[PDB]
Amino acid sequence: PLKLHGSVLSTNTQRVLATLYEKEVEFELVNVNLGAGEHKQEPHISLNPFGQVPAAVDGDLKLFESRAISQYVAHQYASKGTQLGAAGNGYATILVWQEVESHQFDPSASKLVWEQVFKPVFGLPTDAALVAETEVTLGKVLDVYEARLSQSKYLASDSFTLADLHHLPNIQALLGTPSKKLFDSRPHVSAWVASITGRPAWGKVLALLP
Amino acid sequence: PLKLHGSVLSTNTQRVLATLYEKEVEFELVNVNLGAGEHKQEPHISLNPFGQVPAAVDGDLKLFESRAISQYVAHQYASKGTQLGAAGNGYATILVWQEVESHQFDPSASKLVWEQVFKPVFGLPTDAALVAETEVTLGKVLDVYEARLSQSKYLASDSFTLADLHHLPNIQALLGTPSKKLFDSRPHVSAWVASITGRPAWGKVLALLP
Ligand SMILES: N[C@@H](CCC(=O)N[C@@H](CS)C(=O)NCC(=O)O)C(=O)O
Ligand SMILES: N[C@@H](CCC(=O)N[C@@H](CS)C(=O)NCC(=O)O)C(=O)O
Ligand SMILES: [Mg+2]
Ligand SMILES: [Mg+2]
Repeated sequence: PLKLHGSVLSTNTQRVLATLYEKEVEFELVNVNLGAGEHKQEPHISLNPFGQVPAAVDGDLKLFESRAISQYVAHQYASKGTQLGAAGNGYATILVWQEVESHQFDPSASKLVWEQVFKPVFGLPTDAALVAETEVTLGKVLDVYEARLSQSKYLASDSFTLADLHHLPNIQALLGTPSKKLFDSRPHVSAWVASITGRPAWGKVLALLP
Repeated sequence: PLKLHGSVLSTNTQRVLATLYEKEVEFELVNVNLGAGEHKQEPHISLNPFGQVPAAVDGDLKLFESRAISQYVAHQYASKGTQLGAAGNGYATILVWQEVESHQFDPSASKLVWEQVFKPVFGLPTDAALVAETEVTLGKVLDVYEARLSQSKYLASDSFTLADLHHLPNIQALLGTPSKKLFDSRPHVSAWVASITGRPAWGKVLALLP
């Protein structure tokens, strides 16, 4: 089986878990104790040299960066499970919205999740000033999404693709925060969020969040 | 021909130009006047709804995000020009180092380029403190690169790939700044920078910069 080295409470690990479940790929989770700094020790730093989770080993291949592992699973196991790709030249528009997720959505979203979800469990107060200004940026991104999702059922096409999937971990995390209002207030975004978070493969990830 | 809507002074536009020249794809530049704010006007905001450059139109396909356009060009025109992919499972490691470029390198490299190259052009001041701090961050990234490039001639394989190519615009821009020392002091990184910036396709990009 594919071996996924990370943590169930890591959003970036969650991203890969989602793909693995969509693609029905056999795998085992190898736990990395983040509090203990294992992600900064050996062997984990031999699998991800930046000292981050997740990494993965599949046969003779070792991989890191969640979106790379995700895309690798979706290609390598394409014939199994959910079809996360598109026909013909549709792949190009999946690339576009994958890169929107990486470069437009994620910087703001991740920061919001750090400030509101992770920092509190470590006893650190949320930087509300940073949250406010970061929500401005994210609202502007989601206004673009609201327009897109008025024309297309999902971001890259009228079907669920990896472009949508890569959004799941931070969108889920934000639903548990006052940033949920950014999603609720945009009616196509809201329904799209309901659609992606309601998927069975994502429910399997959520099962793993105590 | 492919229409590339952007500016040669834009690093993200340069990233696409590099792939277009490597792949020997006929294209025409459609200049977008950033100083006049055309990237925030129609029709450009119908091509890139985030009001950024570049965007591209290839026949009936419209695309934005430089790395999406770039990877589209490399796949769609794979048989032409330089081979930017790898055989077998090698694609997976290309994805890894593409994502490293997007998530590990680009944030601090882009910030250094903004502070030292773009602000001076404008009427904004170079924040020396933030430059120092951000050089610490980039230096640590490039320490990982040095280790990688000690084992592999290029980042994803022993051959030039899109993972390398996507670094060109910000690396070139930093060579014209004192951040050049971060590359000069790391010998495998230095030779790799020499190897990629010395390519004919990159020279064709630089030829467009007055
Ligand atoms: N861009 C990477 C980021 C991975 C990442 O930041 N993971 C977090 C856990 S969610 C981590 O390991 N943080 C520890 C650190 O940065 O030192 C990916 O997508 O895999
Ligand atoms: N992630 C995007 C970034 C594009 C980008 O930021 N372009 C700059 C010029 S290099 C821009 O258009 N700036 C105007 C703005 O952000 O308002 C890409 O790779 O294409
Ligand atoms: Mg509607
Ligand atoms: Mg050596």
